[PDB]
Amino acid sequence: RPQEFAAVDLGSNSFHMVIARVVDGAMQIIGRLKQRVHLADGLDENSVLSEEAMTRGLNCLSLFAERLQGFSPSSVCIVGTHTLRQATNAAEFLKRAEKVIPYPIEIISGNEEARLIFMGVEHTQPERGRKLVIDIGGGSTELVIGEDFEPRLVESRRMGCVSFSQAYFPGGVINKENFQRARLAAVQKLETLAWQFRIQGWTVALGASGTIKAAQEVLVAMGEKDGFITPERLEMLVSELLKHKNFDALSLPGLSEDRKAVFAPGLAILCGVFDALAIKELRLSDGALREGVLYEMEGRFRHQDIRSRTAQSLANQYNIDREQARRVLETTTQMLEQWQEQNPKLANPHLAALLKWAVMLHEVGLNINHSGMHRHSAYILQNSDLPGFNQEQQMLMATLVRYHRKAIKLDDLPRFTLFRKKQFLPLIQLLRLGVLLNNQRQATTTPPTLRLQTEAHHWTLTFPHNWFSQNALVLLDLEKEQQYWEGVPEWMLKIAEEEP
Amino acid sequence: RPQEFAAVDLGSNSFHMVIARVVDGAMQIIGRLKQRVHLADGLDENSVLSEEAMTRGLNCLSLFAERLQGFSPSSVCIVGTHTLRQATNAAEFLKRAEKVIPYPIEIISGNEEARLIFMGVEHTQPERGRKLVIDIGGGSTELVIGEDFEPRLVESRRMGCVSFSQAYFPGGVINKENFQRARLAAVQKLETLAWQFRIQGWTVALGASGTIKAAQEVLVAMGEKDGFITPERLEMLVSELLKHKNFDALSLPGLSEDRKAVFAPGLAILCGVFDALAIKELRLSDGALREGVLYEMEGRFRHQDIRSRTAQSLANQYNIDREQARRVLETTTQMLEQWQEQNPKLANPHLAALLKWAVMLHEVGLNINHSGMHRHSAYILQNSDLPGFNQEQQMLMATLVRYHRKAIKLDDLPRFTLFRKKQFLPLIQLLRLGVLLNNQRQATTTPPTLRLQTEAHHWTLTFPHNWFSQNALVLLDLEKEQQYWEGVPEWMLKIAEEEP
Ligand SMILES: [K+]
Ligand SMILES: [K+]
Ligand SMILES: [K+]
Ligand SMILES: [K+]
Ligand SMILES: [K+]
Ligand SMILES: [K+]
Ligand SMILES: [K+]
Ligand SMILES: [K+]
Ligand SMILES: [Mg+2]
Repeated sequence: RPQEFAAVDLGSNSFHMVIARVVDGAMQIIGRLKQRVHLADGLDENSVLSEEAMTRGLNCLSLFAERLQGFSPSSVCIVGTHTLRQATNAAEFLKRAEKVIPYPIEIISGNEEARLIFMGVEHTQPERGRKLVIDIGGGSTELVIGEDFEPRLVESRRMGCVSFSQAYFPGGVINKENFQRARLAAVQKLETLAWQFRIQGWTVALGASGTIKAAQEVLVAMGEKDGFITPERLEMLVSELLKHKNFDALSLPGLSEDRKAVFAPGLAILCGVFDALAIKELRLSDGALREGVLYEMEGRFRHQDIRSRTAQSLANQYNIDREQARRVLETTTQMLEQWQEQNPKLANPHLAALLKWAVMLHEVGLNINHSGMHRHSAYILQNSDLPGFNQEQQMLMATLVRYHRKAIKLDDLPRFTLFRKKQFLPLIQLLRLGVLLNNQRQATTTPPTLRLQTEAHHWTLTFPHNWFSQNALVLLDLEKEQQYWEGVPEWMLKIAEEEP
Repeated sequence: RPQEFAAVDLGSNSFHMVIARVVDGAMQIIGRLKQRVHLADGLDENSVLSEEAMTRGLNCLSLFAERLQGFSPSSVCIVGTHTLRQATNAAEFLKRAEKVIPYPIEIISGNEEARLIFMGVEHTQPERGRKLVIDIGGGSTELVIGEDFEPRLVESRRMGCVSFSQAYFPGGVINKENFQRARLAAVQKLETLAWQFRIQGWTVALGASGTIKAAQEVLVAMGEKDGFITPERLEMLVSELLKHKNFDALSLPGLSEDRKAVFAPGLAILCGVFDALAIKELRLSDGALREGVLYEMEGRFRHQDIRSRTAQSLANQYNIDREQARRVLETTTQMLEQWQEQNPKLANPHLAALLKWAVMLHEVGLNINHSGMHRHSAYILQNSDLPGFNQEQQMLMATLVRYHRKAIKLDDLPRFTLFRKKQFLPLIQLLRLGVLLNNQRQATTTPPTLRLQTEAHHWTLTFPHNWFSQNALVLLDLEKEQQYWEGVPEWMLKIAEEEP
């Protein structure tokens, strides 16, 4: 039986339990239970947790305990974060919980919390290199810069969307002076770290938790479909926010009812983080504290390049013929480099990387069926949980694979928020030809030279002199592909041989 | 690297190559090449194969050879059938074939051909009992009775759709006298076996190859949706055929152009087989000679109940938690037996078995994602190649799994030729409840008693007295399921506890 374990996050807004089993190097989620306990809402001005909040929390823990019956304590990790760190009657809550759930609650430090969030990012997110990770919680904010599974700068500050609500927006009143007071308070807590962080720098800035997730959802709902948080987009958010007089009137697109009461103080802190660190683009990370517990503390997953780790896992799960993947990769890369030289304005290194991963993974669907494999592979790639690829990157890979066989219908293409069609359409063409030219698998006869010439979507592939006199089946398959391209307006595939 | 091999069938109508690898007890096709060589059309009245037909065959073999470059001879099995048995210059074709493909062609006897067709049926088809297997080819017809991977009676007769075309439909003329002569000629060839076969008997009659496939496709196109071939439906086929004067003029719904010129002689043989053996119902098998070569001669797959063999393969490929399947099976079965005793008219043992297999396989999609698992499992079950399940049975299993979580939309139900909605809808209700009551996996608390009362689609589940005092999470999930049933017209789920 595969190893199973549970990560339990007793946070400021929700109590959240995840149960997973480890199979072939993949973290397979097998259960998830969450309730919006709103524990942070129960902290009064003296940091005493109300009876009402403790009662909601204990009721949630009793449900978790029912689901964890029989689990070894070695397979359960329950962490309490800033709300339980901050509550002066935290011992009372733990006393009650001991009678309800038979696993100890580990109240972790802000340093430990920041490290766990970073580790969840490192185990799951696409971007490699130095990264800035921001998490604005209910009563604490964590900021980390690190790389290669190693935090370098680790900071936590006592500010969050709930604790700033009453302090700076008493009675839930929204005006520019309340907002600016909250925003300047956040900058002041970041004063002593701001330049240290800017000087370390980062390849990407990533955010986690409700406040940042809410900001991303409001922007997307307001038409900014890519979801990146930028200073200009924050300015628009603040302007729409300040058109409301109270939390009760808040009617922003994409703002959930759960987030209405904390969106203004959260947005103030987010603006202060941007002012302090001069962030230009912040992207929401879907991996955070719970993934740090699962991947690092419990699963002990390998510290290696995440996309490669995920690809190795998929090769085991899906019996990937590695020699087939490799010969397709070599052919596709040889043509890609010629296409790139001839079309430097279309060349995109991030898209080129995804084309190569799509080559590695294009046969994952072969265990379902040879018939329609391109669809079955795309189904797996689109719907799986793949560390190292966000949803757009997954959708792009799945799209390249989906289109690598049979009739090409460009009207069925997904809409991408970032990727431009002019830049990934030639990648479909390259994948189709690279797979085709290796479709005899280990029987493939690899041409010693292969020249690609492009004029818009008219492509000429030239093979050695007299090549096809020995490779009639390749030519039949290429002639079929020519008919497929003939079916795409403006496309044309020409096949040629070198002169003697 | 997994075991890999090629099965090559040099038949009367087409030359067909299949290449497959064996992974986790699954036959995974990875290559297929076929050409309609029409080798039997080159046999003259003296059974001499024309050089023109030989050249069509040599061209095809040269393409197969290109795809087989480097294959070990032990990994390639090429079989020749009646056309090469009957040809007086078969040795000439074999000598020429040495120039274009470096693997020997084994010309097999009619009895070995019959046994391989039977073994292909045994390894792939859902019907488990003693079976009659009929294969009407271009110049030979095979008839086998056997069970449990063991032929009991094996026979081949020199009659086929191509050989009977010239002999009884000279010039391609269609009239009742030509047809009757061919039909009686078929009966005459069967006189020496008919009594012996009748005495052995059969649970089911299965047919394979083009003639029988064409008959089924014409019946379906004419409105006989289940595609089963009966004496009454054959009489309709003859009456329609005899309204046409020649092969060129012949036009029937569902008859392809490739089959138009051999449909009348093939149908006459089929009618003669139905007469000689008193067949009342014949179903088309999609497994035959090539599957016998692949599954028996090359793969050497286990002689066991095919559905169980397939399920054990899927359990390995898809990491099925067997204890979870077991507890869901026990719960679903306890409720199924109560529903059956209360609805004996709706009870159906075939559908009941498909429910139990759906239980065993409902988590095959969990490796793709916990999120949407019911859709992912259905995707795998619907699109895989599953020995022991025909297309309709596969779609029924996939449909049960697809509907076992989340909103219930009966208007998206697939239409089945055989299975009636009123009979499988309660199977959806049973699987949903059986999975739900075990959704805490090994932490499940199994009620000592569980009573199901059905009044049409108004179901009452009664749990032990005060049961939910310690199973609050089960009650929450049942209350959600009650909301799901509220969304289906005339459905209602009631939850109760026994009196003290
Ligand atoms: K339980
Ligand atoms: K936080
Ligand atoms: K602080
Ligand atoms: K930035
Ligand atoms: K080759
Ligand atoms: K070769
Ligand atoms: K019968
Ligand atoms: K239990
Ligand atoms: Mg991902």
